[PDB]
Amino acid sequence: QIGAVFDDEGITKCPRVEDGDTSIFGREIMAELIKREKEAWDEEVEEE
Amino acid sequence: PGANPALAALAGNDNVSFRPSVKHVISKELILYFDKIQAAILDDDPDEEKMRLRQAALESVRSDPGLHQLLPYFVNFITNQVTHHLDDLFILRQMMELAEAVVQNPTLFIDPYASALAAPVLTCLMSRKLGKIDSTLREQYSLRELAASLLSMIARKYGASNALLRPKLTRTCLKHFLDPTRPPAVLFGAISGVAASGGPEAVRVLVLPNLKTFDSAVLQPLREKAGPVAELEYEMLVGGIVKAVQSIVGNGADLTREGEQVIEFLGPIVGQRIAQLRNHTLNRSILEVRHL
Amino acid sequence: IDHRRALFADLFRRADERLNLLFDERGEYNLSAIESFKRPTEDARKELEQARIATEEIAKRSFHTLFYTLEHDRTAMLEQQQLEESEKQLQAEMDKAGSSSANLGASSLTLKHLIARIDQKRERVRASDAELRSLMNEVRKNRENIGQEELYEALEKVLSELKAHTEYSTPFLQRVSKREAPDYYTFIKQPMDLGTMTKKLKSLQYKSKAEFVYD
Amino acid sequence: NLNQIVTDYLKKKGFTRKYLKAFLLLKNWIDNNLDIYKFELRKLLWPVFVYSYLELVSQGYVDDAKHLLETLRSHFEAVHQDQLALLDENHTTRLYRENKYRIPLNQSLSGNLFHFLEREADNGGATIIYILQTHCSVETSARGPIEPYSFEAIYRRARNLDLDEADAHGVTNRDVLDTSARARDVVMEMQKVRENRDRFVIEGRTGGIGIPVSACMFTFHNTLGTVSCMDFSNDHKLVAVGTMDSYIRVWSLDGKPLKSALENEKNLKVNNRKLIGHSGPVYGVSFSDSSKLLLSCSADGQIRLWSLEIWACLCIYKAHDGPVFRVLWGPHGHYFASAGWDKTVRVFTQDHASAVRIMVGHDTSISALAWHPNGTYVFSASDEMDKSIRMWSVITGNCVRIFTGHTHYITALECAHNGKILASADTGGNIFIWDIEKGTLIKKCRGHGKGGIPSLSFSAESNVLVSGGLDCTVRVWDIELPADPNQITPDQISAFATKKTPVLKVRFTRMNLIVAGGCYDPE
Amino acid sequence: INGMALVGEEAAEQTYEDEAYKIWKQVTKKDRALIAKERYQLFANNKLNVEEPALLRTKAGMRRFLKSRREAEALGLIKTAYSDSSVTSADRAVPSYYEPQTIIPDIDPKLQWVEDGEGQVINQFEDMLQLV
Repeated sequence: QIGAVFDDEGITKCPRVEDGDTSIFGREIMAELIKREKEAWDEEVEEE
Repeated sequence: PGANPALAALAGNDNVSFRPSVKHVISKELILYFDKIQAAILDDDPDEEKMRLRQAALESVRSDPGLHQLLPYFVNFITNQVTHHLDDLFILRQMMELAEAVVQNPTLFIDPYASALAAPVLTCLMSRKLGKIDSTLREQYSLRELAASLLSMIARKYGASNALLRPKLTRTCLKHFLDPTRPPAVLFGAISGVAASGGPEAVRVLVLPNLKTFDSAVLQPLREKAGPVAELEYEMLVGGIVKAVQSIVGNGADLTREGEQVIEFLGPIVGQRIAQLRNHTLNRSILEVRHL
Repeated sequence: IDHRRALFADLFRRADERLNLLFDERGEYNLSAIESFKRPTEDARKELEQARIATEEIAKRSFHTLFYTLEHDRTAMLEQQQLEESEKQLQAEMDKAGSSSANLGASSLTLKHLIARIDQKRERVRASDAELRSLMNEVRKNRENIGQEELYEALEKVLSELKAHTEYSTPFLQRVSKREAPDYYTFIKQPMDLGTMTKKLKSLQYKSKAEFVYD
Repeated sequence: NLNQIVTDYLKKKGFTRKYLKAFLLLKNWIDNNLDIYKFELRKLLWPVFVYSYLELVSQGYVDDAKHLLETLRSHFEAVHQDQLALLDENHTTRLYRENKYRIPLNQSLSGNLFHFLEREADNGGATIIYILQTHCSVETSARGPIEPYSFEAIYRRARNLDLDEADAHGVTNRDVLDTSARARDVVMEMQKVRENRDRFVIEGRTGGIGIPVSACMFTFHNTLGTVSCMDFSNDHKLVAVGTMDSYIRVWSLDGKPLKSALENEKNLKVNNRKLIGHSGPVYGVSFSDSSKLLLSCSADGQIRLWSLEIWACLCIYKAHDGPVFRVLWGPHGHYFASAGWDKTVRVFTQDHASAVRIMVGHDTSISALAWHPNGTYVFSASDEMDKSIRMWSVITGNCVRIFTGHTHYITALECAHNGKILASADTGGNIFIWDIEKGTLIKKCRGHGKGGIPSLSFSAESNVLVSGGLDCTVRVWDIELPADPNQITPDQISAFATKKTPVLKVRFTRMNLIVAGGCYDPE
Repeated sequence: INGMALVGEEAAEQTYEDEAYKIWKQVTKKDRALIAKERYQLFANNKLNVEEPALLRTKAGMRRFLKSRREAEALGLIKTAYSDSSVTSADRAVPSYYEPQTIIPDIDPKLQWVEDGEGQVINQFEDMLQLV
């Protein structure tokens, strides 16, 4: 019952370089994270 | 930035963690008023001026139009005073007066506090040990009857918003009454409470059937006690039962016949008193449950 | 007075049966009733279990039926304070010697992150929350010798049951201090009471049932 | 600059630089106490009545004395038949005048009675105080309350004691305490009570938060969006709603059957009725100052007066030219006002078929109304280009104040009970608080959503305001924030949300409780 | 020693008693002691201490009260509309009167909002209904 939640294969593996573009820092996602981080910085400055 | 942090706590939200203190929610003037009222109320000096400061404090708490924020504190104060000072008649009397003054304020919503108010009143009414020679008995019985009247008013007022208040009060009083092991004072208080809470129908349908057994069970053993204190307690029990029976309503020898039938039904003492009352409608009301 | 007691109990039972129908939903008389009246190592555990369920069942049911006087709250407050004081007094001595919405309890901290993840993916899991708490409770840890473990668990449980009788266990809770009874060790060469048994709990001085029966 | 224009205009204009009421009040107070006190309290009824009757007879108002005698005769007809027949001069009156009545009472009861009488000095307690001082004398005692089965009576009967001076002096306690079964210093006591009472007043407010209030909600189902107006009676016993189908419906708020004075409808069993007769959508309804009368207006240009005793119309008022949008009774219920499409405000009295006053000055249709608590001023508001509020005098019919500042359609108007503050709301979610005497805005409240705020209400002491909006919320505001101890404005005490029910009405009761109403729409 | 004397007095007074009463005391003692201690702390020296936690209403207490009310309803003692099926379109061991800040007043059963399976509001006034 409980174990079904953790079924995703990535919970225990370490991605390998040989596989290819397995980096967890893909630009497609880093673009949004940077924008959100910039947003938080501006909010802090306004508060500060 | 200008919003008070205590508004979230006032809203009752679960996610809130900060717990405001008393100093954050109540204004300073209200705190001073509460302290002054409590100090004036609990003065035991028999000097007329202190009594009158007490009366003025009671009137103020009764008629002030801005005490909406002190209801929980008043209720808790009454409960604490009744709880921790069961060996002081004066404090119990003052607490009863304060409770009477609180429920008579027309600018307060007392619906959800009815049971909390009723519990200390019940404790004062039906507790074996009150205070700690004839003056002591006078004070104790006066306190018991005053508590009975206050309970009657509370049950009549807040019995609809509280669904199970009346049945529970009646059940407690009746259960405490149907126990010979209790001393006369407890039985007196219990019968008064049954009459005050259940109503005329509850009396007629729950006490009258068993008065015949109760007489020979309790009254006669006490009747043989010649002690003046025992005589007074016997008289008080009989008077309370007679008043409870008379609460139902408040020609030749037909009245004598009805009185003799009542004596057969109710018992020697209570029956003789009811017959001596020389009332026909009352006797009809009592005898209407003879088959039961 | 036993016959009188039984007679009055039966009388009260009859009167209560009669009263049960006297009040309607709005706290008002039901005229129909008025007119009707006007008419002319497991079996013992199971035995302990069923007993406790029956007692508590009526105990909770009494909440909706009766009121109770406030003439015993002061003693309860004082009694608990004395027990709390005794507990702390016994503390500072042995310690130095030994040197999601549902109210799951303190264990939830050990699975707070897991409890957060399970709900988000509540579609994969198929148990019920009540069962899952039961599953979590069952699997949650209880804390050379065979029978030592459960015997000690039983021994401490019976000790706690003895503590449950707080109405009577107060006088003997703590050992007889020399200050209280300086002649105790001169008269009684074997000081042994509830305090003594508690002191022995973390020192492994229990072998068989008959040992404690002698105690 | 407006100041320059006003100064120039002003300079160019040569501007240089009786006893029955008291008895009824006492009786009503008496039956309110505990049943223990009532036995001793009833002893005050007869002396007060007889002395009042004799005073009225002596003063020459024989008509008033006769009215009092006939009115109260039923109350005492079962005790004092002979005395009442005599009252229909003999030595009895002389004896009554010479000897002042003696009434025993307890000290605590005396204190409570004196406090109660002082609390209502100007309402009618002064008459009783004077009567008791002059024609009566109270022998206060420290004994317990006297009852047929109280401690004092039981003790006296059992121990075979003797009567006292108070008990010595046609009902007499001797018949009860006998085997056959002090004075007072009023006036001084009054000033003395006043001095003691004046010490327990609250004269400040620092720190703390706002007041907590409860709320009860009434929801209407299966309306299908045809309800236009709502109103509760002054005592919260009836609810009336007007519809777009031209009829009105009244309900009992507790489900009890409604009653009709018509004999043919004797003891009929229905808890809701209908008032029919309008030929257009009904936009306003108003309960009169129990309520026996009702007013309504519709898009057909008529105002109808209904009777809540026979449930039928009585009169029609035909003064308007076009739709009528709002109608309101006066603060005491003889005058009423109306305003609609033709940009005019009219004041009526129920005795006349034509408007007694006509109020010109608005440039667009009227969308709100309100009365002043003293019953001599009216407030109105217009929409569109001319978004202003005006205050009219009923004596002259002229405008005396104008309030400007609103930028949206004005939906509700309300005047405080003290008579010095005015509140108004618009469809932008704003609530304005105005100073009437200075004609200046005090502050603005924010937090409501867009759509409209149909209703407003003021607390009993005028320190708290409650509003209901079409965004399904009920909000509470603090008029004056507490003094500091050193999207939403910080004076909003609370805010509640309904389950898809726009609120059309809020009302403050005597306590810190309100009642709301609305229509439930699943979509 | 007075405490021991009082304990002995209660022990002697226990000759007249009832077992269910003892069970009730055993069940409710801990919560009663906690509440009594809090109340005593609040009004120390008969003065309103300005540091103790304020008395406020919370949603969890009212949820506990609702659970108790549903338990009472299961006994067939009252009728309530608090069940989730009505509209479709610590665990203190003390009686409710010990916590005044968790009680909700009652509505008349005939005026309660109860829905059928379809989603319509049932009318409770069957006496005054008529057939077309």
